[PDB]
Amino acid sequence: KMPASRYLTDMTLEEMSRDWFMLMPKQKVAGSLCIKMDQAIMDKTIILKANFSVIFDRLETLILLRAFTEEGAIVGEISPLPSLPGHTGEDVKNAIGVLIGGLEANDNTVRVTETIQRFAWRN
Amino acid sequence: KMPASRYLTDMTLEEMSRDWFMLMPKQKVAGSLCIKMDQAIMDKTIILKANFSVIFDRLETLILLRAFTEEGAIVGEISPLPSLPGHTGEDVKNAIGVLIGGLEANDNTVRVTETIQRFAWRN
Repeated sequence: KMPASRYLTDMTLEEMSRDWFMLMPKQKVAGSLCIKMDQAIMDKTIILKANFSVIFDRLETLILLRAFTEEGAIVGEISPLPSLPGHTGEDVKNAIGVLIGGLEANDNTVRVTETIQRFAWRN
Repeated sequence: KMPASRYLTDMTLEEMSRDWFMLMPKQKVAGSLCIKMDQAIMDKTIILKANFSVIFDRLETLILLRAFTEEGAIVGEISPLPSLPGHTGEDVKNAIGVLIGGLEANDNTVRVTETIQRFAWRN
């Protein structure tokens, strides 16, 4: 059987659609997720925001995660690769780890939105 | 004081961002909303989908509403005009009325998503 998914996001349409580039690229393909990070970004305050699929008041699938600075610049991204099989809850948690890890290594203050917290807390 | 807004949507990123055209335009500026409808669309099954801002598990502001056919074609839209002052709950309800009205006049079966239902029920 099949219910019919809705989407809950921390980001506005523009924040999600917006094209961005990295001065010093770094990409990892952990799980079935693509993790992008600009290694030229240092000593900034980053906020991890996300878009999740939601079935019965519960977050199910990660559609898109993006790292923003206080000024509003995209510095990182976690997104699923359509070609590969569906990502797991652990894959999402590990990806966020890799992104937070990498960003903090360049002396950045990384905080996450309650939506990512709730997702991670419940898997 | 002001709390941080999140967004709940029935539509996918593509469905929201997608550009669409009307062979027979009909546009109205009711409230602080722009109401678009293709009067060339007849004898089809329309489904009204939406994007609302959500604060404390309660829908607050309409971000975007779009009318889709069973095949997935955009036949109508309700969207706020940023230049004008914030739209009211009644403005949204009246707009949906105008859209459903106009679409049914061209012998169409118009059904709405539960998100629009909940919004309208509570204003």
